[PDB]
Amino acid sequence: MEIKRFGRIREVIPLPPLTEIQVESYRRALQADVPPEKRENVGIQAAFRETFPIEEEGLVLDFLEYRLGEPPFPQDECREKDLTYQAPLYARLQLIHKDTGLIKEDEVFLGHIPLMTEDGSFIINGADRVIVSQIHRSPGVYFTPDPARPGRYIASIIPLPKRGPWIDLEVEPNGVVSMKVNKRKFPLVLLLRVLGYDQETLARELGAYGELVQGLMDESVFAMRPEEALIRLFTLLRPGDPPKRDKAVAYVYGLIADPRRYDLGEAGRYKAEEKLGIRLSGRTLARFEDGEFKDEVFLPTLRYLFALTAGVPGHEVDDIDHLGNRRIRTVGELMTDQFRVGLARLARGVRERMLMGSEDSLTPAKLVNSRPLEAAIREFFSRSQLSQFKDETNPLSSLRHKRRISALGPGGLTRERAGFDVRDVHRTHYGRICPVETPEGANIGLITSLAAYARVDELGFIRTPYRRVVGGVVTDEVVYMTATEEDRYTIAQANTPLEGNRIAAERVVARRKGEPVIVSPEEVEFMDVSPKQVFSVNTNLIPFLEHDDANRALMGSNMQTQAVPLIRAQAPVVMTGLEERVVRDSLAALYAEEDGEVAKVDGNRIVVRYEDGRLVEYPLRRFYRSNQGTALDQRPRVVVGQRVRKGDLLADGPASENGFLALGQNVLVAIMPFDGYNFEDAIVISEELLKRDFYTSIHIERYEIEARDTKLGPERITRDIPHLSEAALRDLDEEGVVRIGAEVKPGDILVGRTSFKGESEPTPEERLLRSIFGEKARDVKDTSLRVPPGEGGIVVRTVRLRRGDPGVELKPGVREVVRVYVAQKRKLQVGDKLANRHGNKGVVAKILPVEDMPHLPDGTPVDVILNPLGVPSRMNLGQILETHLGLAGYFLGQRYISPIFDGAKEPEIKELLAQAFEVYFGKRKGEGFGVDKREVEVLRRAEKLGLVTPGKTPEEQLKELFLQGKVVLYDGRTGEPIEGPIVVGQMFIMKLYHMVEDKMHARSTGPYSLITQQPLGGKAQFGGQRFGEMEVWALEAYGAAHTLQEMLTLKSDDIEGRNAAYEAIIKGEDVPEPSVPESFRVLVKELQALALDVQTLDEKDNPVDIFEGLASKR
Amino acid sequence: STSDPVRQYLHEIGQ
Amino acid sequence: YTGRGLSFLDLIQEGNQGLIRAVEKFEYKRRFKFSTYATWWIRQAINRAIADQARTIRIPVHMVETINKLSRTARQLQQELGREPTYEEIAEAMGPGWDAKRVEETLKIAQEPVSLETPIGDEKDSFYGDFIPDEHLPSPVDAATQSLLSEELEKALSKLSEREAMVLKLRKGLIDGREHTLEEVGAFFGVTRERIRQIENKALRKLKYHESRTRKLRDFLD
Amino acid sequence: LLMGVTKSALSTKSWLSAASFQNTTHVLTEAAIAGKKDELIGLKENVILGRLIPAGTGSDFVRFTQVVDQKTLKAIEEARKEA
Amino acid sequence: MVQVDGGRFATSDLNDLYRRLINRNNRLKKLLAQGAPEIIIRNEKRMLQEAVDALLDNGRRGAPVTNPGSDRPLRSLTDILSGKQGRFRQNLLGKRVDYSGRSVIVVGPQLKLHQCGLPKRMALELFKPFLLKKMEEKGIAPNVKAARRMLERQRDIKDEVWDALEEVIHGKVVLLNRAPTLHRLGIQAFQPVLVEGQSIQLHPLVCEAFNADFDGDQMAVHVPLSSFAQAEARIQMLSAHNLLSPASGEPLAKPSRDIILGL
Amino acid sequence: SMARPVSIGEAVGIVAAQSIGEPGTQLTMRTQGLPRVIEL
Amino acid sequence: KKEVRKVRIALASPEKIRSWSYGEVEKPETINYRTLKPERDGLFDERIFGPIKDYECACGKYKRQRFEGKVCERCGVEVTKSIVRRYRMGHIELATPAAHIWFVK
Amino acid sequence: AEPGIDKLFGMVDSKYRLTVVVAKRAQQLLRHGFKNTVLEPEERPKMQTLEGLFDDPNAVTWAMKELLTGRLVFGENLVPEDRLQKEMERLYPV
DNA sequence: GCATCCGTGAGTCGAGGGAAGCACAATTTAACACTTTTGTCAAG
DNA sequence: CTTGACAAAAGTGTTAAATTGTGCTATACTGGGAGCCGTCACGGATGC
Ligand SMILES: [Mg+2]
Ligand SMILES: [Mg+2]
Ligand SMILES: [Zn+2]
Repeated sequence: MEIKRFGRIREVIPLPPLTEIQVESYRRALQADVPPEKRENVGIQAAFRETFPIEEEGLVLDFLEYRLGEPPFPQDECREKDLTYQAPLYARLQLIHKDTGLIKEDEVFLGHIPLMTEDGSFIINGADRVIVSQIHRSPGVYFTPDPARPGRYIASIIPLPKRGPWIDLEVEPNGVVSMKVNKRKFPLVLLLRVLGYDQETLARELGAYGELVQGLMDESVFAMRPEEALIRLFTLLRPGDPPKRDKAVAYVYGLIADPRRYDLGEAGRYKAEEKLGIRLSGRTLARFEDGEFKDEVFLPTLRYLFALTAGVPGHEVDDIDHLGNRRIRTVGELMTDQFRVGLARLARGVRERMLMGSEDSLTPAKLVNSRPLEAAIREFFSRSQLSQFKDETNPLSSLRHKRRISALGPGGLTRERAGFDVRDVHRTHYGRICPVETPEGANIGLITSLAAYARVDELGFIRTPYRRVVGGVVTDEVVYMTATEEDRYTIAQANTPLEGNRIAAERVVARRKGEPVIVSPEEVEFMDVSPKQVFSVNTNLIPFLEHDDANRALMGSNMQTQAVPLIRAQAPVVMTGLEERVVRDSLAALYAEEDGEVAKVDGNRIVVRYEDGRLVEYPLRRFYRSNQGTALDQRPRVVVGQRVRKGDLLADGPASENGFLALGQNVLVAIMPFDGYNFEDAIVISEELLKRDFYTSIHIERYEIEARDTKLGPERITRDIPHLSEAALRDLDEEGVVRIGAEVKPGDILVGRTSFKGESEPTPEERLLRSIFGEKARDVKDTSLRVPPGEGGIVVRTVRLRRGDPGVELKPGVREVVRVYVAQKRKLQVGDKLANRHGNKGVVAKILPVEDMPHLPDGTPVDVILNPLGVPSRMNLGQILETHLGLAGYFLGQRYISPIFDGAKEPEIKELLAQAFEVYFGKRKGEGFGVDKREVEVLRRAEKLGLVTPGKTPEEQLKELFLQGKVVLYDGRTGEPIEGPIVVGQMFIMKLYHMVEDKMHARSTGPYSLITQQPLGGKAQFGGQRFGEMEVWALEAYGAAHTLQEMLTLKSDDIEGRNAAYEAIIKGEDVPEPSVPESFRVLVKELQALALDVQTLDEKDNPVDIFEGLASKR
Repeated sequence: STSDPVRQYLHEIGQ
Repeated sequence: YTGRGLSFLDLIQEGNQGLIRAVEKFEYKRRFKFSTYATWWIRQAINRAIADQARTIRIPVHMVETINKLSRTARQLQQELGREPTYEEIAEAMGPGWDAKRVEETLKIAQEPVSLETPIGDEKDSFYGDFIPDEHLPSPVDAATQSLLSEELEKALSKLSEREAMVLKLRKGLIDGREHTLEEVGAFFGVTRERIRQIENKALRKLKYHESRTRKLRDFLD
Repeated sequence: LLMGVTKSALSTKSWLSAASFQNTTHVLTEAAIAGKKDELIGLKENVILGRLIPAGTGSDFVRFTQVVDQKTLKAIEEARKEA
Repeated sequence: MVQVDGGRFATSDLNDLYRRLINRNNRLKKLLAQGAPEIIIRNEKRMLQEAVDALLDNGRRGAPVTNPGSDRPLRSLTDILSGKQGRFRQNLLGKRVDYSGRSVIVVGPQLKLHQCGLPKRMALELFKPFLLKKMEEKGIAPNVKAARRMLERQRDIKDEVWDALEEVIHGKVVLLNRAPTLHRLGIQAFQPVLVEGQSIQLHPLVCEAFNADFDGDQMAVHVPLSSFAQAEARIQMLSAHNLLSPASGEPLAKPSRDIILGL
Repeated sequence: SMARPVSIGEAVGIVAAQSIGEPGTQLTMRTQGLPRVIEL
Repeated sequence: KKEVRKVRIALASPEKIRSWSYGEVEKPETINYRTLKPERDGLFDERIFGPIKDYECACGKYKRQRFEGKVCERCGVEVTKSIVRRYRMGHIELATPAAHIWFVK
Repeated sequence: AEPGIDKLFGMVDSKYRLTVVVAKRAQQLLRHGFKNTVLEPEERPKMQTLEGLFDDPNAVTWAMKELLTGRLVFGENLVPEDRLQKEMERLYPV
């Protein structure tokens, strides 16, 4: 099956490593490989150098270096034993006694740092996790227009999140500039005076703009001493505290000049210098040296504000949503921020413990308590909003999860407090954030994806590649440039025609600050690398994307992440070209390190003899269960004695076919209505798909039970469960756990456990019953684990963890934990959800036998029938073009690569269809078959529809239809042709993770809530359906007083009514009249707890007791 | 500080 | 002492009570300054208040001292082994009379209860209390089967004699709710203790014979 | 006087329906001080107490209808008029 | 203060708020008996006032009281009765109910306007008490307790159970519900047709009223129990009886996309 | 809903609220659309 | 008996609040950390809010409905249904009056 | 649609009164084991079972069919509530 | 008029998510016999 | 139907051992510490 490739755009650089946003950031933070003396001041190394040294103010604790050890357990063990994959962290600290002048050095164990796997995820408590990158406002100095008063601007100084307060500079109507800090406003002259600024010094700089300086030249404080001004400023900031120079200086110094409390950041400092045209010595607003405060950024900030207000040509306002003003905090920066938080708490303990207790006889080990640091790290990786349960339904699911950019989380927007501005597609998103990929709903625009070619630079700004164009000739020099730098050039389009390397078009479509323009070749300065850089990885996997409406292409890319791996998965017939790279960069497959020969091939491992002679064995992940239950296994793709070159595929991972991403099947599709089973997005499929195991997936479920020590006695996992016949215990082994390979259905025992019964005298009726039968009650009860309703499969694995096992960190009181893995092979069924890459999704509503499906004249039935009514409203015409190319490839036995926005066109598709007709119809002529009578009837109607040319021969008119993608389709039930030619083709359809098997749920009675006594919620809890307010309104509007009353009392929380209703039904009687619900009784008692006398009265105003006399004091 | 019980107490003991 | 279960103002008020005690017991004859002696009582009151008010389920003072010492011992072993010590390391560190079983029991005792209103998930619409069933009140199935059993037993005892049925309904506590001893039952009917044991044994035997002929009561026995 | 839907609903005469809509603290504090009595006129008040709503089959207009056949009706009338 | 299955203890935030008030009340009594200075007594009285505030309405005045080791405010009596998660809107105006199911919906073109396709296994659980009586009426089970055991294990269910279930649901109706319930036509009563599978079959003509297509939608199933509930559902709420729109009076069950195209 | 005189006992208040608010999602949002109805 | 036709809400006086209560809560103790039983005079006291299990006193001397409506002398726990524990209220006697925040803020 | 629903709606002034009449009649049929039915033996509802045609167990179906016949009398203040039950018990002991 | 404080923002589902010690007096609990009370056995 | 002896179970001290509650420590020490902006936007109600 040869692959035909379309397109003329030649990409000069390949896609960057797709996970480098995760992998690179964490390596920079840890710096675990650079020798300690070569480590740079970034990551956790910068965190150590900031908090340390710690000074008592006569003891100084110093930091020399840190190191990371080998992880205690491998990744596989951590998952199996519910551990965290981490490396011990040791800091080499030296304690110095200033008085005596002695240094004592020792290496202190600071804790464990979670390690990042090779793919870019973490194993926190045995579960894979992904730290989602966060996008926020870049630190720096920004000048925005005042909305209330036109002609007035506000200057804002924004530090790193939780690294200082925001500073706002405003020009009051009175003419006095005010500085607002911590919601407190005051005149900047007082603060500006504290920085040693006199009357003439300001006039030398800010006096050349107009009357604005007049409001900043108050002599009421200019003559005032800076020390007095500092005390005055301290009183304004926090009033009430006893004013003192030692207290006032400490508050002011730490407010704007303390590097351990105020941090403008590397990005903030870089932005400030680029905007104000200055050079910051550090990353603080002011510097405290020589016992006096030195200004760093306040003066240039005020110079810019006045000049901007005056109207100087070179000063402009700032667009806060501009992608050059927004930066990305990757996993490394997010982790380091929490590391600094915990390391600051560790410094606090050292300071407070080095001044109390054997001051002379102190060592760094005694002073350092690492508990605060570990808690900060473990909290981030577990209870953080950006630390998310990894999505690994298929290899593409986890690749997308790592490239997602979230505006939410600690220090970000709120899902409800975010407006339209933050959710819009900014012009600077071009080439940095995908414009289509986003969650539709409440999170639309708040969670996005990194573009394919984009990479986050060191400061956190997304850069995208552009080709250098000089003299009208496009060079191969690629320049990565941020949004702010990209605004200075005219950037052409990747589709601009070129005669070699020179731009051939006389008029070139370009962008100037996001505005499309028509320019000549001599006016062009940069060119796009390729159309792929505008979209994410998911959206680059949609062929014919230029023909799909963006609202539907959003669904098409999001659904690819939910497709389940299939045992017979196939790569699409029409691909875009990223299929091989997605599989390669997901690390789910296995490739040869270098040239060699395969020595042993097996279902469990592969052994390769490399040319250097070393033997490498590669175990294969077999029937492993992902976070979402899908089975992830690698299948060997080589044979013993096969020579493999470097990078050659050795084993396919989940959802890959010979190294190509295979998220579904290639099926024969007919686009036509069918007896109402296509109605409103429903899908009709053939029984032939099931027969050959198409859309069959393997899913694994994990069941866990525990044996605990109890006051009444210990829970025992045993095969001798009381009052159980031999049928129920047939599949359990002698240890009480179900044997491997056993088929288990709902109600079957997985692990047999017995618990001691709490001593309670039996009811008299039960005591009489036992006496009649002469049976002594047992002291233990059945508390074993059974298969829940709607579940089952084949037992494939049992894991038994016991107290005292190496690495088994069980909870106190837990004797052992037994885990059972049940695997089921799921075939396609009615209610399962199918989708294609172009946003077309639906549920299987009918599975027809093969003899009922429409078939081609050669006898080939179609596989799926799709309703044409889904296209016109959705405007997703890519699926039609894919179907046409699939039909041509079905008869030519080949596959195609059509890159998005540069690929197959209808003139090129129709030449392929002309070839496919010769094999499709030329075969028939040789076999001795002409044109059917039934085909002639359809041709007569087609010429009346204007589909074929009158006067042509039947064969000529059949070819005219074929070039339109239409064939004469016969009806499998009647045998007569469909009255019109039908669009039949081959389409790539994915089976999504949403299956009716995991969603059907019913309940009669079950668990009830503690306080309100209403049914619990959720299928896992066997809970009831929520009859919310809106559902109650519908019954009220219907006039169903008695139906409504039942749901409120008898079926929800009327404890007496629900007990009597159930007993009435099983006796063949009608349910009784309901009574007061238990939720109203709770409300009355809760109102009484507020000191409110709520009383229910009767027609005569006399009190009525709704508590049955149980709460009345005699 | 009226809204801050601790500052209010510290002020009282400072008298 | 902040961050140990009590707020700053609660610590101050407990400290003030220690300061009141120091004033009463202080002796100026010794010529020691007041803060020297009052600091003992202020710390003593603050520390005791934590041991008595910092936990929802109060743990005695001696058990709090054991728990604090156990936590201190584990942290020192943790910093020296480069890993969390096992219960054997901690037990050996604590001293004589300590084993791994006791260490595990102490850690289980020192577990704070978890709030029923703790949110789960990003959305603030789900809590712990929404997943905890009420297992005190009988369910509709349990209540119905209890009434079915009583209804069938009432018919079964109907086949018995007028007195024999009454004897069983008393000896098994089916009337007053509580069992009546042979002598206690005998006073009701004025018959000897030994006689009642005979009729009750005979009446009970007859009920067995009927059940074998119908098997209408064996299901309720599990 | 003209007022909006929110203000018109919050100033209703039933504290049960008003307390379950908005401003529960304000609605209940005013209801408690006045000693307000809820007559259970609307639909929300009855739904809260688990009663039969005064609409549809729960309306007094239709709620007391009686159905009886001819044979029993004659027996009742014959058994009463004879005396 | 309940003990979870694992042995751990779970408690409500009211116990913490009550303990603070009792701890501060008791301390004030001790200080008053000790003749403490007015500064100490005033601080305790001010704290006791704030402890009552936090219990009655946490966060209304000043900083909210939080549980030590966390930043989550404690839930007070006012928070219990107020808000979208309060007693009124969460437990009184709406409830979770028994005899209710849920599943994915697929299109049933063969159904009548008043019929729905209810899966057999959903119907078994929804109508369980009725089924146990019918099993006991026949020879399937000796009594209701024996019959209930049979249904507990899937492999223990005989083929006569399904015949009895077909008798239990005869004439009865169920309520199909799709959220959001914008108007009253978002709940409708249908006569179930027991079907093999796990998805509910919905008539094409009621999809516009439900606003339900078949790209993954799910619906809830509710069983009215008494004779009034069945009479009301079969008379007023039946799908075949609600053919016009209550808002405009125009047909609401009428030919739709594929039907219009064929005609 | 029945093209006949309303029957005594119908909850016309709930029907009125449901009829008005149901097409609310079809009103424009961008003094026009849903915001115009809310201020009215 | 009679049907509920109205619901009235009013302020509760200190006298009425004391008539509701079955006893004063004097200790912040909830349950014993070892036996896990309610503590005397605490927030979960059985002598105030009722027995934890039906017709069974804390001292374990009465364990049947025969002694319905009785109060044990050894422990003081009434022998009744444990559902009363959802309806029976206690009270705290404040050392000084405290304003209701609803009628202030 | 229920059979004869158009005729049933036309027998009452309010549609909710028909639900009350049918729901109350169905309970009378259930309480007396369908022995008080005003339907002739050839008019009784039947259900198709595997063994054969048996009487319909759904009492709401019986009530609706009886109402269409016109042999039932409904209204308000027909007979005392207490006296009606006593008389029905005598005629159709259960 | 402006300035300030408060309450409001759709539904259903879903997995996932659960830092001192010691000395001593008092009080509660567990062991150990030893004493009536209860169920039985064989008789008459 | 009723005794007479019979061993076990339930009940009543009595006492030593765990368990828990309370008091005390004497160099001098004397006013916290966290935070901090995409601060959410609008309309109502009150205090001026
Ligand atoms: Mg979503
Ligand atoms: Mg849909
Ligand atoms: Zn007692």
